[PDB]
Amino acid sequence: GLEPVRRRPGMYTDTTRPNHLGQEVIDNSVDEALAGHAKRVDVILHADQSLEVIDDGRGMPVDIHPEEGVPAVELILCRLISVVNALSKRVEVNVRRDGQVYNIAFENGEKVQDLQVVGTCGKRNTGTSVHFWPDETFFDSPRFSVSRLTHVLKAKAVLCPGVEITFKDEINNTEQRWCY
Ligand SMILES: CCNC(=O)Nc1nc2c(C(C)=O)cc(-c3cccnc3)cc2[nH]1
Repeated sequence: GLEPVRRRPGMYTDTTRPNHLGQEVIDNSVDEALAGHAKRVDVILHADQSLEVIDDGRGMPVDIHPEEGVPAVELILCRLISVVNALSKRVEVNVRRDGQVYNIAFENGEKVQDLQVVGTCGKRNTGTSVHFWPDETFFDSPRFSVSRLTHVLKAKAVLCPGVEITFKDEINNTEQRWCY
């Protein structure tokens, strides 16, 4: 369950700010890049202080695996990036795989929208988007530190030469691009 994360968030993340939540989502995108599948990772800091991370990798698995009765993506989000889900007022996950666009959404660590096919796309159009709204009640400050995000993303870009990383800050109206 995710209740224990909500009871003691500081046992699971840096509760100073939601930056570490951001890093966890970023790490998963970067992993797809390191695995050789993603060529671009975009991060967007929205005006409402929610963070959105998108990669053009293979897309999180949406199928139901033998043994499991629930879509892989749901397990990934709910089975203890599940910490991000636990500590967010809302999380929206969208996946492009197999020429279909899939959506699923959570609030307060609980699913509020079943995995649903909501569109179609090119066969080569693949990737994962995670957009989350941290619950301010778990953090000393709800504000993402922009400098900390930039240090992190510069660090990831150098770790993955050839992968493009972008950061769009819709609060301060800047965009940065790295590609080493
Ligand atoms: C915005 C965060 N990005 C992200 O989570 N990307 C991403 N995350 C994943 C994962 C998991 C487990 O998180 C698995 C596969 C994957 C692995 C094997 C075959 N097909 C897809 C692909 C992925 N791509």
